Amino acid sequence: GFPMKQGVLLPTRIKLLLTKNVSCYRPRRDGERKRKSVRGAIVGPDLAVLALVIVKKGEQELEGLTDTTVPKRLGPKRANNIRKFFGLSKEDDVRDFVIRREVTKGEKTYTKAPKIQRLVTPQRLQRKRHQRALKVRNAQAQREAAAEYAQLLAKRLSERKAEKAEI
Amino acid sequence: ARGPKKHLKRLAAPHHWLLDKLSGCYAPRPSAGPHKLRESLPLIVFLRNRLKYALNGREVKAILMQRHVKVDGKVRTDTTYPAGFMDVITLDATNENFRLVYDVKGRFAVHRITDEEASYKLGKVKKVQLGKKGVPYVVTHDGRTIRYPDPNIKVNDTVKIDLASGKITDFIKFDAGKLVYVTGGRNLGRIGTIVHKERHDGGFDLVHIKDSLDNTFVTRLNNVFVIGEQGKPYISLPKGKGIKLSIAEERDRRRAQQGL
Amino acid sequence: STELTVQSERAFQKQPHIFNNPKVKTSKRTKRWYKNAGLGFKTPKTAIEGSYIDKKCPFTGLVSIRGKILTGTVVSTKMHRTIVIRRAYLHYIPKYNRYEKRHKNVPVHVSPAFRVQVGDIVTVGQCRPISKTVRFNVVKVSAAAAKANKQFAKF
Amino acid sequence: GISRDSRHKRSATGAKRAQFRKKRKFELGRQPANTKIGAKRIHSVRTRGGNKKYRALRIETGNFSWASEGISKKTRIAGVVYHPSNNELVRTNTLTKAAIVQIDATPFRQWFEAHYGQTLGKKSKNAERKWAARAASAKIESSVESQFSAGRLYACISSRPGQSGRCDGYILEGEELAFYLRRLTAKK
Amino acid sequence: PRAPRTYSKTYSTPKRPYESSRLDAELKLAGEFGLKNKKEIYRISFQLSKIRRAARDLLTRDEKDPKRLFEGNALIRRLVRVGVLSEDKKKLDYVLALKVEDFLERRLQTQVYKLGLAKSVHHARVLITQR
RNA sequence: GCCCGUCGCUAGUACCGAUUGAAUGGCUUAGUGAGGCCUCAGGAUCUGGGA
RNA sequence: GGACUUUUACUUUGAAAAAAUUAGAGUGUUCAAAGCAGGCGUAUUGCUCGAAUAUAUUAGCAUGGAAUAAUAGAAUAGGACG
RNA sequence: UAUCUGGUUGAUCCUGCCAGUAGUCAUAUGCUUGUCUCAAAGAUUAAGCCAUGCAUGUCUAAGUAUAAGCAAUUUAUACAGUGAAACUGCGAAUGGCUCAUUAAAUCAGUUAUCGUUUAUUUGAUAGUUCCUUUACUACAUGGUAUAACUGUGGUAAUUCUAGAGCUAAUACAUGCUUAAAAUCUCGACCCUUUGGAAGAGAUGUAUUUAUUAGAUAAAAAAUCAAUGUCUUCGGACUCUUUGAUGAUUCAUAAUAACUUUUCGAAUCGCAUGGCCUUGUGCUGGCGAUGGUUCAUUCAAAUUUCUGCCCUAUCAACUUUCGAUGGUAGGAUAGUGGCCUACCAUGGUUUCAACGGGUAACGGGGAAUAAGGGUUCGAUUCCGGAGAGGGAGCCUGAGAAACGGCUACCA
Ligand SMILES: [Mg+2]
Ligand SMILES: [Mg+2]
Ligand SMILES: [Mg+2]
Ligand SMILES: [Mg+2]
Ligand SMILES: [Mg+2]
Ligand SMILES: [Mg+2]
Ligand SMILES: [Mg+2]
Ligand SMILES: [Mg+2]
Ligand SMILES: [Mg+2]
Ligand SMILES: [Mg+2]
Ligand SMILES: [Mg+2]
Ligand SMILES: [Mg+2]
Ligand SMILES: [Mg+2]
Ligand SMILES: [Mg+2]
Ligand SMILES: [Mg+2]
Ligand SMILES: [Mg+2]
Ligand SMILES: [Mg+2]
Ligand SMILES: [Mg+2]
Ligand SMILES: [Mg+2]
Ligand SMILES: [Mg+2]
Ligand SMILES: [Mg+2]
Ligand SMILES: [Mg+2]
Ligand SMILES: [Mg+2]
Ligand SMILES: [Mg+2]
Ligand SMILES: [Mg+2]
Ligand SMILES: [Mg+2]
Ligand SMILES: [Mg+2]
Ligand SMILES: [Mg+2]
Ligand SMILES: [Mg+2]
Ligand SMILES: [Mg+2]
Ligand SMILES: [Mg+2]
Ligand SMILES: [Mg+2]
Ligand SMILES: [Mg+2]
Ligand SMILES: [Mg+2]
Ligand SMILES: [Mg+2]
Ligand SMILES: [Mg+2]
Repeated sequence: GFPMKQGVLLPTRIKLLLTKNVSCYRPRRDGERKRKSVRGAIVGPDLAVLALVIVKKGEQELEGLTDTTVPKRLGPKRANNIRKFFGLSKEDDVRDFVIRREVTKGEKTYTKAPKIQRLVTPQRLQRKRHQRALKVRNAQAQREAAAEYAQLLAKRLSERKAEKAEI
Repeated sequence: ARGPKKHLKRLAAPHHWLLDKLSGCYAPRPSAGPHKLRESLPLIVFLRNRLKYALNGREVKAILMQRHVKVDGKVRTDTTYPAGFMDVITLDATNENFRLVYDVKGRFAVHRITDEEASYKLGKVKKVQLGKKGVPYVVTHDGRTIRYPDPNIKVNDTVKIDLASGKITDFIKFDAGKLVYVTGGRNLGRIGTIVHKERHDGGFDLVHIKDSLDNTFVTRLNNVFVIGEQGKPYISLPKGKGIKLSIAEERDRRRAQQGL
Repeated sequence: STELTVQSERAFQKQPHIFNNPKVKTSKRTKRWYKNAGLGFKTPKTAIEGSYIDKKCPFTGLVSIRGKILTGTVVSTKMHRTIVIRRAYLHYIPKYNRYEKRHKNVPVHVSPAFRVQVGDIVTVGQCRPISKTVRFNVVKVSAAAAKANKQFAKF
Repeated sequence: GISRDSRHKRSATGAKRAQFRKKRKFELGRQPANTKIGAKRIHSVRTRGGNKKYRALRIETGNFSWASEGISKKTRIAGVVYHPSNNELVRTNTLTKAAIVQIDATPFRQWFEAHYGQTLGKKSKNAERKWAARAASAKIESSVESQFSAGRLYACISSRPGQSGRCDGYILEGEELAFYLRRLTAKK
Repeated sequence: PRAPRTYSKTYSTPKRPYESSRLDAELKLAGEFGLKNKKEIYRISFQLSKIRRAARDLLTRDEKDPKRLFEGNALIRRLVRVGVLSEDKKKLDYVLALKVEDFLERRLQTQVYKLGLAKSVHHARVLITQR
């Protein structure tokens, strides 16, 4: 039951060091790596199973394959992904183009749609308004303290020059 | 050994807390914060071990998570948050205001203060530097940063601080004959004016202190906290005014007050 | 110790960031930086009059003096630009209620601003680690020689 | 890992010291960048506490500054011609601090003639002002002028390429320049 | 990892094991005060010994010395408190005197007998240990 | 009277000693050298010179 | 602030100073080993004393002393003050 | 709390040891054992070996919900309650245990960082992001590729996992923005002077380098090169600005540039209000999470002075293959023979080096009571070291980690 691994070549087994983000291994811990047996990516008669994917359809239909079609389970949830599964422009407004999956309670049939993200809404724009607001306000506010200290120091100088003229 | 320590064995705990020998094993490890470990009083110890308001520590979270208590004005909700010298604890319910200010033995005392004196604190500036873009800043013993302070303000000078806002509203220079609170050593919690300082270049200036009983004593400069003019403190001193009596003197005061 | 040549290494010996512009025709050839280590030690003129380069010199180089200030008597000057002093001291044994003579040898860097001979009492100032063993720097000669010229010939 | 502890290594007496503890990471060392010339290749290395160090290996350009001229230009790095620490660094053109290199000159030419109106070796209104303003100040220096002819200028790498991924220097001037020239030829 | 529960013993045993005289001496005391142990006598003479120690160590410090006055007074005021030390001899060269039966004469055991109420040092015991 | 040593019996301890005797532990020459790390390459694939 | 200063030992007071242990004050855990509590009233709406002190040496730091014991000084004057 | 007694002779006084005597937070063992309270306990020998279970996980109004989950009600046809799984984040570097190694090592008291790194907590801190700069760049907000899930499978076997089909973001990867001002270099034109100019660009922070400022030890002058401000056109310059330390090339700032360009909010929860030229315009409340640099706090790492048990049947030791120092570099968080080149010949020692031993972790301390001492500390607190032995390393702020991985040995 050892799995193959794209591009080992070899038609045998070996024991590779595997990492995050790689076939035939799921790290149990951050930066974990584990040595593991692997089957080559060259088909021998020692395989239990070939995994294959159809690329061209031959002259005849195959029963549980070409004949039957299984729906995709989930639909577009992020804003512009809906806008691209239907091709909409930033005009058409998603909210009514979201998918809608019916379901039944027994005598109460329901309706549940995603939760569109990266959707521009009043709430978001209010926070954008607030950010740019704070930056400037703080900037001006900060400039005033600058000048207020520049004064403390300017009329401290004319205190060492009315003291330097007193004597 | 491998990283930050996060526990505190009750016994290693600082003794001016007055924790008891048994009834556990650990003591609350003071959070990181504005005051150092060995000179702090963590909220848990104040709300419970002093004020007796809470019974458990578990109750202390319940009290705190109601934003009842607030240190120096901000709310604070850290069971172990390091509270310390000069700070202002306030129970919003019960109208109570406190200051953390040292005993004579050297411990923090339960010291009630007015609803108005509780709106400002004192801070010893620990350093003053030039910051980025030419802006000069002072830094106080409780880790406050205050941009643009008075040029006359230099290290060791104490400072009145708003609390409401951030700013400094006054300072006091370290001059001979200025009211001093002692924060450290065995003369911790005594109070007394300043005679003069011993220089010693390349380590540890001494400060010669005399109180209002013509008694003298010395501490390292770093242990000196300026707090006003002879007489005139800029904060209310606790009873006993940090004078320290002999064991004999103390015994008498305690056994002279006796006639029920 | 240094002496002669001054520009005698594979690398060009110079003081860091002490640029001298060749456009500007000057009468002293090399601009030279220095300081006083403080704590009261005069920065001897042979450091300012000097042309040596020693970056481990407390007056002309980038070392700071802080920590222990020690005196001890010089007993080895064979290491180029460093020496070994002996610091004696009695050590108290309780039970016998008497002391015994002890000593240690402290290795310390010595700038070509001083001219140290074996036998000289010297004061040194503590250092940042300067070599594998040296944690001190000769900061003042207390001695002289020990009346050597009063060991001359006959009448 | 390379360890930079002093716990190996005999004590000044010459004593052999028993091993106390295993190697700690915080006293670690790493291997040298041994950075060479040509076509940018830099590998960022993760150092203690966040913090990136940038390992240069192969570099062709670096920022080099004429000091008495007050400017800095970025040139090609021609090669390594003298190294006080080790000759294999010169022979194998390895870039490290203190290495003497040759650079390009034609950025330091393009600027000079455009700022002095003089040209080395061998008609605007305001420029004519400026050019005539300067001079009594254009007088360069013999052994730096003579280098532009060759097309190449001597300059000492003053940064640490194995650290910052920058290979930066200053054109060799006056005393220094004379020094290395004397070395260069009394070994040439 | 908990604080040590501290403890100490409260009695000490005769250097010589079989001194015929000290033995007679001891047995009598027991018989007089209704004791069951020779330990109960050991305990007291041990209390007495340390008291005498501190009394010695004090009386070598100067007259009117701080510690001597503080700790010395304290010592006496404790002794008078239980009625071992006489009001007259209230100055600790007679704490330095003192002796065992002065300590013995003050246990509940004895007082319950001394003023009537039991009419036997033993009945005295039996009564007390029976609530 | 005391008393010294060889010689003889029983038991016990340690010494010397063919076995170039044996065992454990710590360092270590020379030879061989896993593995991670750095580095010169590589390019199953997968996109915009990099992965 | 400038300009310079023969080195030491000893001793004094003092700073810096973990707790628990040790010595030890206060307090009747019913006594005690302990513990650091507890004590007062209006015991219906609180009053209040505590949680001391001492030892902590050898080294290092700081200060007073100038006996005892070392050291260096001016004789080919290459002396000292101006 | 300053005590001794029995034993050599016929008797004697000595010397001197053996025996007695007493305590032991000092272990065992034997006999005996009723009550309260207190409570040490697989250290010693084997840091020998380990069946089995357990000892590390974690969610707020507030990062991610189309569970084909539960609940239904109470307004919600994008979402909204609750919430498995999973993604993301943080933690797993604390704690607990043990005393194997370790003798100038650790450790202690005392120092140093002007020699560094630091998650976090706390306090401050960011108008600068684009471009040959009128026919413009998503900002009313840009990109996919993935778990869980669905379905098809493989092996005796594990916290094994493969091929196929989906789908999120505070994951991944991108990428706009904002006042005025001043200063700098360029400089189209005009005109001769003593000379001046429209307008063109550049200037956040970080990074790397070179250059400059960062005064002060009491006062004054002439001249060369450039070139500042005010004319009462020979001329003057008059007020003239300065932080800290015992000490710096310090803090901070200025110039020329450098960068596979660090950061400069494409984030989330509550409320929903002002305001007219009625655009769903422009505004706007409390606070979460974040974000750079600085500080602070929790730390860390090195580091000065002095102090260890027996040993000479250990006297010389150290540089093979760094031993002691200089120069340069490289490496590191950073000093440093830490490592490498070159060069030199040094460093330690009868005041005991070096070597050996330890049935050696170091301290706080424990036992013994005239005093002086003598013996002990594996073990409740602090420090250190380890995880069967060695080495190596991933992640990370922090490990040379072992209830993490890789390899060898057992
Ligand atoms: Mg969202
Ligand atoms: Mg805590
Ligand atoms: Mg200091
Ligand atoms: Mg030499
Ligand atoms: Mg054999
Ligand atoms: Mg390499
Ligand atoms: Mg003392
Ligand atoms: Mg006490
Ligand atoms: Mg006999
Ligand atoms: Mg006989
Ligand atoms: Mg006879
Ligand atoms: Mg005996
Ligand atoms: Mg064991
Ligand atoms: Mg044990
Ligand atoms: Mg739902
Ligand atoms: Mg631990
Ligand atoms: Mg992709
Ligand atoms: Mg991110
Ligand atoms: Mg000047
Ligand atoms: Mg200054
Ligand atoms: Mg700087
Ligand atoms: Mg509205
Ligand atoms: Mg032997
Ligand atoms: Mg070197
Ligand atoms: Mg040699
Ligand atoms: Mg000896
Ligand atoms: Mg051992
Ligand atoms: Mg121990
Ligand atoms: Mg021991
Ligand atoms: Mg052991
Ligand atoms: Mg470990
Ligand atoms: Mg084991
Ligand atoms: Mg080994
Ligand atoms: Mg390990
Ligand atoms: Mg385990
Ligand atoms: Mg562990």
